[PDB]
This record gives sequence, C-alpha cells and structure tokens, in this order.
Amino acid sequence: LDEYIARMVQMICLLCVRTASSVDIEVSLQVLDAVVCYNCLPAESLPLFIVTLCRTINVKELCEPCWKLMRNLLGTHLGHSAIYNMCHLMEDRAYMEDAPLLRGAVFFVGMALWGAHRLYSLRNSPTSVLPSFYQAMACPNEVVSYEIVLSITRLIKKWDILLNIIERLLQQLQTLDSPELRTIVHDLLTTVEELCDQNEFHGSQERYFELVERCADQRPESSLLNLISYRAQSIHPAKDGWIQNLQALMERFFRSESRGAVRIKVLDVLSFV
Amino acid sequence: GVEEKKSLEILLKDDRLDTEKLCTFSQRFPLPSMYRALVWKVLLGILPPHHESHAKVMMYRKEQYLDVLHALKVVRFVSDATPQAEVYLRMYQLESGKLPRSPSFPLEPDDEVFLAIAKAMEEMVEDSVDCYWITRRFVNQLNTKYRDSLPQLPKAFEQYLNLEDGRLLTHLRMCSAAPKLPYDLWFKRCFAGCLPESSLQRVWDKVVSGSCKILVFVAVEILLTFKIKVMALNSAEKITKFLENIPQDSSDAIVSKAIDLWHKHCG
Amino acid sequence: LLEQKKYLEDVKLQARGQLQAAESRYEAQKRITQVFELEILDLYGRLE
Amino acid sequence: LLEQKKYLEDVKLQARGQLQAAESRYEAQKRITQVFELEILDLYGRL
Repeated sequence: LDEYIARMVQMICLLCVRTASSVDIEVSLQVLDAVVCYNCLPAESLPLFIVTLCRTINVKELCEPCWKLMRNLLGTHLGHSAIYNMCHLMEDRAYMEDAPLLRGAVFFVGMALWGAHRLYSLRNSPTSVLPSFYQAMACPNEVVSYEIVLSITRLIKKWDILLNIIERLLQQLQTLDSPELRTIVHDLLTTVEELCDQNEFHGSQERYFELVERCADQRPESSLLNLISYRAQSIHPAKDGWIQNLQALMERFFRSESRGAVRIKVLDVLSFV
Repeated sequence: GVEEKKSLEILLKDDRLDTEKLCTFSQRFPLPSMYRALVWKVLLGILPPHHESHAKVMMYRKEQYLDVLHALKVVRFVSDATPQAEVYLRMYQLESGKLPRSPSFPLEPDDEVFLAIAKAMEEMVEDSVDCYWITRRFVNQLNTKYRDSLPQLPKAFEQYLNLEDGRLLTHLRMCSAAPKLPYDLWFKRCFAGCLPESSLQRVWDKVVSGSCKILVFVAVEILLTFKIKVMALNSAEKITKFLENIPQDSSDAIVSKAIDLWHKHCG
Repeated sequence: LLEQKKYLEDVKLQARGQLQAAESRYEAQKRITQVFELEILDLYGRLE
Repeated sequence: LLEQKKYLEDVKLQARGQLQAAESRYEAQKRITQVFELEILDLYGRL
C-alpha cells in the first residue's frame, strides 16, 4: 500500500486502518512499526473517520526513539480538526495505570504549550486544558510527572490568573507526590521550578500561595535565599498586631531550624518590629 | 421560654454579635425556629458580628448566587426542570471546582449527603439565598471541622449507649448487626429526611453551633425510643430496615432525651 | 490608651470580615470564568 | 495617643482602598467573564 496515492475511489479504507491499528500493537521494534506508521501517514492525505482509535494507537509510541516521525504525523494531523485534545482528556479515566500512554499523550499535547508551537493556529485555551493534567496526575509515577513538570516549566516561560491557580494546584499535588517517590531528579526540577517562579515573580501576576508552598516544602531542600525572600514576604504583613502569626513564624524558624543565617535574619526582623 | 427569647433578642440587640454567647445559648437551649436561620447565618460565618454590614454581605451573596445560576444556565449543566437540592449540586461542584462534564453523570456519597442536607435545609429555611449559604457552611464545617470525629462515631455511640443501656447493645453483638449499622443518614447526612425536618433543627441548633457527637446521643435516643422494634429483630437487614422505616411520631422526645444524654456524657 | 487600642482591634475585625465577604465573590467569579473556558474548548471540539 | 488616632485614620483609609481595588479586580474579571459568555453564544450561532 506504500504505492498508494492520495486518491480514494474506494471506501474500505476505514477497515484497513482498523487493521493497521489491530496489528501495530505487535510489530517490529524499528522497521515494521516504521511501515505501519508510514501507511498511517497518507491517512491524513485523505478525509478520515472517527479516529479516537488513532489517538489511542498513535500515543504509546513516543517513549521509544521515533520522536520526529510521530511529531510530523501528529502535527500535520492537527489539521481539519481540534477535538484531539478533547478525547485526550477523555482519556483521563480508568487509565491511572497507563504511564506510557499518558506520558506520550501529554508530551504531544505540550505542543499546545509555549515550548514549541508548530501549529500556532488553533484556539490556545490553555486554562481549559490544564486541570486535565491534575486529573492525569491521579496516580504517582516518575516519568509522567517528569514530562509534566518539563512541559509546565516550558509553558511558564512568559496574565490569566486562572492558569496560575490551576498550575499552583498542579505543583501542590507535585510536592504531595514528592515525599513518597523520592527520586533524585524531581527534587531538582521542583526546587528550580520554585526558583524560576521567583524570577518571573516580578511579572508573574500570581498570588501568594507560592510563599505558603515553601511552608509546606519547608524541608531544607528549598534553597536558603528562597527562605530569605520567604521570611521577608511573610513578615511584610505583620505591622501592628497579628502577633500569633509572628510567633508562629518564629517557632518555624528559630526553634525548628538549622541554618543559623536565617535565624539571624528572623531575629533582626523581630528586633526591627 | 419567652424570657429565653428576650435574652436571645438582647444578645442580638448589640451591633457586636458575638458567637460564643449564642454558642452557649444553643448548648443550653434550643432556639426559636423563626430566628433559627438568622443566628445560623451568623453562626456559620455567613454574617459578621456587625449586622449593619450584613446589608453588603447580602449583595455579595445574591451576586455570587445569580452569577453561578446564570453560568450553569449558559453551560446548560442545570435545567429549570430540576429540584432545589439538585439545582444547588451544580453550584457546589462548581464552587468546589470539581464540577463534572456530563450532566447525567452518576453521583457520589458526598453528593447524596449534600443533596439530603439541601432538601432538609430547604424545609428549615424558606429563603433560597439563606439556604445555599447555610448548607454550604454546614457541609463545610462537617468535612473540615468535625470530620475529626465523624469516622469514629459508631464506636463512640456504642460506648455512650453502653453505660446507659447495655441490654440493647448486648443483643446487637449476638445479632451480628453491629458492624453494619449505617448511622451515616443520622450522622453524616444528619437525620436529613428520615426524621421529620419541620421538627429536626432543634438538635441542629447545637450542631451548627458546634455539637458533633450529639447525634450519637440522638442515635442513643433512637435505640431507647424504639427499643422494642429493634429488639423484636435480629438480622442486620431487619435491624437496618427498621432504622430506615422508623416511624415519624416522636422525634421531639428523641431530641429532648438526647439533650440530657449529651449533658450526661459531655456536660 | 487601652480604650483606643480595643477600638482599633474591633475596627480591624469588621473591615477584614466585610472584605473577605467580597473575596468570596472574587473566588466565585474566577470559578465561573474557568468552567466557561472549559466548555468553550469543549464545543470547539464539537464544532466541526 | 495623638499618633495612635492618626494611625487609626490611616488604617481605615487603607482598608477602604484595598476593598475598592479588589472590587475593581472583580469587575475586570467580570468583563472577561461576560466577553467569554458572548463568544460562547457566538459559536452557538453555528447551531
């Protein structure tokens, strides 16, 4: 069928792509898979059918190195439709145990994120697509959250407060997933995420949840200067009263603390007050 | 207790509407039904201790109510051919950000508990705006304030009816009906629907004013008030069905006894 | 002096209460905006 | 005591301004909310 030109005097094409689907689940690891995606290639060179199957079968492939082939296929596939993402997020149920599936799906969707927009033409609507990610994070797994953090960090390189609040909840569940699957990579990505957040902070248009997140992540994993800015913003309110808040901070950073530098800091703050 | 009613209105006379004065008033006295809703609004944070400000709070309430209703209309999640408890479900799930996608989606336990409370709340307070604020704050303080004691309520109920009636407890152990007694309707759903609403907010006075285990005592006072029907049975199915098909005769006396019960174990 | 102190305290309480009151409207409006854009993209999928 | 009275007036003024700022924020949010609602009806204009 590689001989096939995009002309269709026929109709059974939907059945032949059903066959391509049925068979691609088990093919060669580097050639017959190339052939089956190659036969999928001219599908877009023709009008097509309900292809939720095409979604669920052009997804568990991004793991193995074929990135450019699937990238081209899906990029040019995003024409004549947009509902791709819709069924993508409809794939956020009963699938908590499908790490490669969700991995590939959301990594591809990251096209809709600031990293690289090879389509650049569709309705952006990122706030809408976000909480689907919170759902997909219903089960803790390394690589999925990994691509998630990589995609969100790329996106944030830039408004919509809702965008913020959502991704806030996202990284909140992230930090919730940290104390259990204590890998020695996501620690970095998370804390450096806090950092770059503190850098675009000046034009962040975000809320103060950030600071209280440090209180949740008060584990010294977070950098020291992080804690410096933290105590600064946290004392910023205390001006006339709210003493209980002051002394709570005092506890959290004079009794329960190791780095004497921030101890000096909170102490001089108290002195100033 | 008309003198109690005048003491209540003089507690409400000052533009500094404390809650702990009202809290004690509740914990020692059931409230006038006409003024119940009102104090609950201040009991449940819906209104600050300063009544003159409640004017603006009402505007904020009516606004966040019209807004959510109009939105649900726009998205067509809710249809005007729905009930009062059901119409509020779209607003809750939404306000809680967990609004589903299919209007015909199945429901979850919290949904039914919240749905039951809304039906009971509608009977308690005629004002829809007041009811939305009340049910919201009530379910809230359930799941965030008193959820500390909600899972371990049946064991406490056994302990507290134990030293006051072991006869209606000893037979249960033999009955093999203990681990299947679903006090949820009476503890989590808080009697909403099984007992007559029009005569139920008496205990809910102290509840909304912060009585958590009091339902335990009311549960005690459902095994005392209806001992014969439960005793005339053994299997957990007959027991729990009778608990469901409980008559609607003397909830008054049940709550009146649970008053002294809660006074006996707690104070 | 003490009297002025307590006056200040009560006024602070009042103001903060009536403020978080409207903050509820704020939160609700953001939620309404959110679900809106959600269904927006939904029907965008439903469009063609 | 005079300084304390001045401080009370300043705090009352600060409270007034923060309220109005938050309200205006809600208004701005309302403009996007109403604009978003409109575009919804426009696309309804399809069917």
